[PDB]
Amino acid sequence: RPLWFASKQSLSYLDGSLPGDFGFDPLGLSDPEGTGGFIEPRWLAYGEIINGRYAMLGAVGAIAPEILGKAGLIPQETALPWFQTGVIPPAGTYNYWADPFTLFVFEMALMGFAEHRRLQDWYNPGSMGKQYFLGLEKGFAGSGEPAYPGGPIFNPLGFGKDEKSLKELKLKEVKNGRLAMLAILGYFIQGLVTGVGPYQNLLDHLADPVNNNILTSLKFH
Amino acid sequence: IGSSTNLIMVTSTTLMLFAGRFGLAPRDSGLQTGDPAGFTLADTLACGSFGHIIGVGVVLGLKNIG
Amino acid sequence: QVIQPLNGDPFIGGLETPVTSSPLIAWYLSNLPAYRTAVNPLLRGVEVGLAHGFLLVGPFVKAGPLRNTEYAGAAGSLAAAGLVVILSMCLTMYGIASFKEGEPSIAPALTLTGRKKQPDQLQSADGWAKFTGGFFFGGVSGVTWACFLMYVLDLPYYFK
Amino acid sequence: MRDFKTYLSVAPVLSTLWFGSLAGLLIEINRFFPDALTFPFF
Amino acid sequence: WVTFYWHWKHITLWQGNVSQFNESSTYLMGWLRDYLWLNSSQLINGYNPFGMNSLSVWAWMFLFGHLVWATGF
Amino acid sequence: EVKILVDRDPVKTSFEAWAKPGHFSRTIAKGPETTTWIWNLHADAHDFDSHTSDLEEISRKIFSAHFGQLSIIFLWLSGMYFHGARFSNYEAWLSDPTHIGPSAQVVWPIVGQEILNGDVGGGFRGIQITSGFFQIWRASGITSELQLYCTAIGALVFAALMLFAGWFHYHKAAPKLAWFQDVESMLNHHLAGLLGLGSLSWAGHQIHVSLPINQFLNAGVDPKEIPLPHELILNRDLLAQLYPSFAEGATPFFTLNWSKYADFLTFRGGLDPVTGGLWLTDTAHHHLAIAILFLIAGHMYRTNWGIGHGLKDILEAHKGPFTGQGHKGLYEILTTSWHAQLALNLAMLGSLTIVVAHHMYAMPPYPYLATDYGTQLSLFTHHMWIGGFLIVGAAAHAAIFMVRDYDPTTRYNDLLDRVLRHRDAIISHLNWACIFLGFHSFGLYIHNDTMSALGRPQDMFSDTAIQLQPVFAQWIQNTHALAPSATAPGATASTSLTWGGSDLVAVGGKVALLPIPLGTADFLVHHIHAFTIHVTVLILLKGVLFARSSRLIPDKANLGFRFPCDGPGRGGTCQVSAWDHVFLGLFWMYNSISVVIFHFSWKMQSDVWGSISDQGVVTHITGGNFAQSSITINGWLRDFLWAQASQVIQSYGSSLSAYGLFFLGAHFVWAFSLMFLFSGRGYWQELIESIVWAHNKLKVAPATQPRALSIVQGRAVGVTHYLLGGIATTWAFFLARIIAVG
Ligand code: CLA
Ligand code: CLA
Ligand code: CLA
Ligand code: CLA
Ligand code: CLA
Ligand SMILES: CC1=C(/C=C/C(C)=C/C=C/C(C)=C/C=C/C=C(C)/C=C/C=C(C)/C=C/C2=C(C)CCCC2(C)C)C(C)(C)CCC1
Ligand code: SF4
Repeated sequence: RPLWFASKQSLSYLDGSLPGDFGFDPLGLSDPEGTGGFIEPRWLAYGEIINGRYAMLGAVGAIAPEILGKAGLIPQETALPWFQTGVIPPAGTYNYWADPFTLFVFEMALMGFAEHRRLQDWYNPGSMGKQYFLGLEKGFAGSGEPAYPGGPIFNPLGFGKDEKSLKELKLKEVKNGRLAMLAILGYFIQGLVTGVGPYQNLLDHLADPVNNNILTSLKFH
Repeated sequence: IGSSTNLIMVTSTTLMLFAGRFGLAPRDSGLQTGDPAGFTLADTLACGSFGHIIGVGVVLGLKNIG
Repeated sequence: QVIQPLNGDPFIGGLETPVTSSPLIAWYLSNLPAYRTAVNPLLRGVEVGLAHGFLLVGPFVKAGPLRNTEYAGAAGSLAAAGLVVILSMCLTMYGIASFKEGEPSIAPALTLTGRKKQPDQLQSADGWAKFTGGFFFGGVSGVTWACFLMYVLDLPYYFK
Repeated sequence: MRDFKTYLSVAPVLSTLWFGSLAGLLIEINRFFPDALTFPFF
Repeated sequence: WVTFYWHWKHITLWQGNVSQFNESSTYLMGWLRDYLWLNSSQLINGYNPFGMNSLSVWAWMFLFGHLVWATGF
Repeated sequence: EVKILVDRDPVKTSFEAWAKPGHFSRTIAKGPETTTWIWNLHADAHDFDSHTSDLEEISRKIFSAHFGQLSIIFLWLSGMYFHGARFSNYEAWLSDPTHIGPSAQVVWPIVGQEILNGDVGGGFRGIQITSGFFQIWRASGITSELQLYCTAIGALVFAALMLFAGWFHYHKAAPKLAWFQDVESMLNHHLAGLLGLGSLSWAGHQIHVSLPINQFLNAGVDPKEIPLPHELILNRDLLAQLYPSFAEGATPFFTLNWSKYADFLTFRGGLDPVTGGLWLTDTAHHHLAIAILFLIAGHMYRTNWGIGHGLKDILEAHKGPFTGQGHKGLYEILTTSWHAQLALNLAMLGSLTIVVAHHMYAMPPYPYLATDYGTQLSLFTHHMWIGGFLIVGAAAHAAIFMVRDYDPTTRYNDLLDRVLRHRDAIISHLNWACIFLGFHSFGLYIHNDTMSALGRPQDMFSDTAIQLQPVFAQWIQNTHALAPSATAPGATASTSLTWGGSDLVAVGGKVALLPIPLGTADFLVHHIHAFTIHVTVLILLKGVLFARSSRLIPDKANLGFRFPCDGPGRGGTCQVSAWDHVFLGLFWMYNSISVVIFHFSWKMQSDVWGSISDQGVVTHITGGNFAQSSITINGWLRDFLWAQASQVIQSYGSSLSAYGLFFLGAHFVWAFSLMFLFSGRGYWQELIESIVWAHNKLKVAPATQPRALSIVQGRAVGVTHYLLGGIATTWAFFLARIIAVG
């Protein structure tokens, strides 16, 4: 098994069972001794998976409108950098069909449902197949593993029926997730330093490599 | 760049890393790496940070002196 | 190990320190008149009185109520002599309070090494009486000598 | 709930509630009937 | 208390200023200010950096009494 | 090995322990048999070392109590920010700081108390505050009440977070003992992450927000027309107009061309002539350098990676011939005793508070702080009192360590043993030093009083008489006055205006700071200070050293840390405990701090504070009478107490009448303390017997049998009321005097 910056303490609990395990834990945050709160190794892996999935959504969602505007696919007024779409009102605001606080309330309610349900699956496995919820609860029974519930709603195409295929797909998911959250951190830092958007940063790097670097950007903007 | 500051900082960092690697300069351990002397990432960061501190001080002193 | 127990004894209320048992400090203390056991207490009293009466004149002359007048040299010096007349008096009372006529000296008869030593005659009625008389004589002599040096012979001085 | 009501029945909490109610009553009386030196109702 | 009352009433009567006692003895700040603070000016000014007068002995005994009152504490 | 060791759900959250008083210990949970139990219930409430013998539960209770204290502090800060947002004249004070008195509290119109709403200025009626929050907010760049409201809401949220964390880290996820004993990681995080990162973030705030807003304010721009602090972040050119180096970005930092940042990072020194405070660029550079020093000072101690230092090895490496084994064994003492850590931290924090008060009076760091005489006096006096209390508590808990946590069978230290072996020499030498200092410091005052009373002013210890000049302090002042010339050529001006020179800063016709002269009076007062400090040290150190045993009571440690006596035997063994030594040292700390604050008040009123005429002359508040009057006790009684009490005894009928009422009430409480201090329990118990008979005659006697207060509790009540009265007296007197005339 390949190991990247593995430690003697880290190898005492990282035995390769979890997907994407390379022994990397210099700080020992997943140590199973004195474990409580949110520092549980299962909770840490679950949070890594959820953060990776959300960042795989976000790293494409924060760069797709800019690419579509450059390609002239759908109108350029909706083609803005990710900080110019009302996320940061000083950076830019777009006039949607609703006030940003009203949209925040709508999002908060919908995700409160869709995420407190997930939290109660984590607390009590299989508890969302019991109570009546619009008749959809039959698809919310889960599989005993909170990060990978499966079922006809979350796994409709039936991908990875085989165990080796499931393990390979889990490894692919965690690796692409880690890359995506690295990309999201890069988006944030490039917005803080340059402030022109990540796709514009890529275009400036492609047009000239020497004049547009991390080194020739410390002047900020 | 290649200026005096670049040369001083590169020399200080390289000298501190060499002193921490080969020289005597460096119950709670566990980090492992591939180099044979056990010069882990923590030792690399420590030597680089100390060399950076020394080089920054030397540069800012020589700038005032001339 | 610099701080030792007092003469190798850890159960005596004291300690041996470089301020206590240095050879130079022990020599200096042993050569003081108060610790000269084999000498007549009259001579040691004379020396002690001379030193103390000599050193007492300065504060009285320089800080007295008449320090800025012509009578600074005499009256303050007289005050110093008066203090000696007080001090010896106190000593005399001590000599009557502590020591009796019929008792011998109460001074220790041993040394640090534990060898037999003749006790000091100072801790006795006759010895302390002789010491007090010598102290009075030395005190008045020292006050007179200080007055003679500063104001009668007119030796040059900084006078503080 | 019984334990919380027992805690509310302990000496400092009950004294605080009673004296706060009394102080509020006296303050409101002094607002509505201020500067009272005599009893003039009779 | 008895001698404070006597001295203040008589020292306001002798000055022909009994209104000061009649208006200031009903509250303790009047006792502190118009009796203790007001009547002690010449007492504490018995000796100053500018000289001294015949009340210097009373100032010295005043401070002596304060000191020996505080020493028993 | 340094991991997060936490056990889940150790204590059940329930109100069952709320319903039972005194649940923490056994002798108290049995129920009250007498009234004394009630007092005991408020005496052992926070003594976690007596409730249980396990260090883990004690440490968890300590951690959650610290969280609750932080929540209370955040609640108090939210209250101050709210009362500065509403019920305040901060916006009015911003326009005219030199003529409008700060105010953040208004009283309600009931029972005639609305007279306390004084005309502070700015179209506002309310209580004038002296906490100096307005100066902090101006130094922070706050120019609106909405910002104060937002800060209050954030502090309320932070208080709720602290309370939730305190509940969570005891009832849900409690740290283990080894988590608390990881002192190396704690020191690293508190030096690099708490102090270093906090200083770096505050330097960033000062550079990006406080500097441009304060530049606009000092330029005469109206506060409502000043650009918002976020506008100077989004627009770098707006900040670049004031400081052109911002046009270069962070490249001068990364290329080590730090001298390009010499427009907002200056080593100027002195005070700002416009505001009378320290330059904010100086504070920004100071906090930046402090952050760098703390961040490189936080990577010292060893952790999971082999680099770093071991505290145990560092301590064990220092041992000399005089001290024998040296500092070996101190690590195990300090890592297994909370009382030793409390003693050390209390002493250090009290000394830090004292030096904070001195350095704030000497260098006002906020705009329009020096010219606010009430704020300066209140801050100095308050932090003096806080420092004295913490220093007393240091010895108070060192005694608890010696009684309870000290044992030589295990956790034996050679240094502590050698200290305890020669304790008689230490106490006797300090006794002689106290006697010598008392004589040659207070007998000089007595001598001056007698010479002045006898009509012999030429025989006193005055400037126009026998002179005791502080040559060393004057030489230090002269050296620090010429520091920019030779020793510190990079500083434009001196570190303060209180050394010397022709410099003088005056804002709005009031003197901010002056070169403070030092003479015979300062000499006498400073040696009085040394005498009082040495006596307090003597009392506290004697209690700490003899808390275990002495020649009188060889088994005093078995009697406990806090016991009344050992009977009338051996001639009387009253107040032999170390608690009584703390109780005695409280009075002496009170005396020392009272003399210190009296010295500060009179010296700054006579030689520093005052008014500047248009011609150029300076007239002080008391006319510079400290040099000739403060050398005698009669001068302190007349020209300081009697003369300056006229502003607090004549405050009736005005807005300062609350200070007169507090003056009288504090005198009353101070007198009331003498009843507990001078009496004894037996007489009060015998009187309570007759009162109990009177109640029993009418069938109204209680089941809880009334008992007189215990001996230790009587002493505690006496000293508490004594300190409260004697401190509130000075509080009211200082506040009324410095608000009416300053
Ligand atoms: C979202 C957070 C996150 C979390 C919870 C995990 C969780 C896990 N990782 Mg994964 N990982 C991540 C991100 C994360 N990872 C990223 C970005 C990478 C690529 C660099 C990897 C690559 C990786 C490897 C190679 C390995 C793991 C492994 C582990 C396991 C042990 C280590 C640990 O306890 O992590 C707990 C971590 C945290 C709580 C995250 C926060 C830590 C601080 C707060 C980060 C601050 C950094 C941020 C950039 C600065 C803020 C700036 C911002 C404001 C702009 C655990 C299952 C081991 C394994 O066995 O896999 C199963 C292993 O060998 N991870
Ligand atoms: C770098 C991070 C860090 C920080 C900032 C702190 C800071 C603090 N710790 Mg220390 N501590 C740390 C690491 C850290 N600690 C570690 C690793 C250990 C274990 C070895 C300890 C062990 C420890 C103990 C045992 C105690 C403290 C206490 C405290 C507080 C005392 C200082 C004070 O109140 O000033 C005022 C400071 C602030 C209000 C500024 C803002 C700091 C924010 C509010 C704190 C968030 C920091 C936290 C460590 C990270 C969040 C965790 C996450 C799960 C939410 C302070 C909040 C004492 C206390 O007061 O506890 C309640 C205490 O009893 N610490
Ligand atoms: C004589 C030299 C000496 C001196 C002058 C000091 C002085 C100081 N130390 Mg101590 N210390 C010493 C020796 C010394 N120490 C040794 C040898 C050790 C190793 C055992 C320690 C361990 C130590 C730690 C681990 C910490 C200090 C801290 C501090 C400062 C306390 C801050 C405060 O006032 O509260 C103001 C508020 C806070 C910031 C402190 C919060 C409360 C702390 C976290 C609790 C102390 C807990 C401690 C680990 C006890 C655990 C008992 C365990 C064995 C069960 C104080 C200035 C603290 C510091 O670094 O502050 C920056 C701190 O975190 N000290
Ligand atoms: C910095 C924080 C600090 C901490 C955490 C502790 C911790 C503790 N102290 Mg130490 N102590 C400190 C500072 C501190 N002390 C200081 C500064 C002093 C000097 C005064 C002392 C002096 C001291 C003594 C003398 C004793 C302790 C003891 C104790 C323990 C129990 C406390 C108790 O039960 O009281 C619970 C709470 C109370 C009794 C509250 C009393 C009310 C106070 C005195 C009034 C304050 C007046 C207020 C401002 C006026 C408002 C008016 C009113 C109407 C509201 C506990 C270990 C005790 C001990 O360990 O016993 C064996 C003990 O004997 N401490
Ligand atoms: C206000 C008056 C007062 C006075 C004068 C004293 C005096 C003294 N206290 Mg006490 N004390 C007091 C109130 C007072 N206390 C109170 C209220 C408390 C309650 C907390 C205490 C509790 C207390 C403690 C707990 C301690 C003392 C100690 C001391 C002694 C140290 C000072 C010293 O020796 O300097 C020299 C003497 C003095 C300044 C006294 C005045 C003498 C003047 C200068 C000269 C008199 C002239 C000369 C003798 C001529 C005599 C004339 C002839 C006819 C006889 C000293 C005897 C400390 C001590 O024992 O240390 C040695 C000590 O630890 N005191
Ligand atoms: C691979 C390998 C190798 C090589 C290696 C190398 C060469 C490396 C390098 C490395 C490096 C290259 C490192 C570095 C590091 C660094 C660091 C870590 C730094 C830090 C910094 C700091 C810490 C800073 C600080 C500061 C600031 C921030 C400001 C203020 C001042 C000061 C200075 C303090 C060899 C061939 C041998 C062999 C094989 C293996
Ligand atoms: S008077 Fe009180 S404190 Fe003194 S010995 Fe008797 S019982 Fe103990």
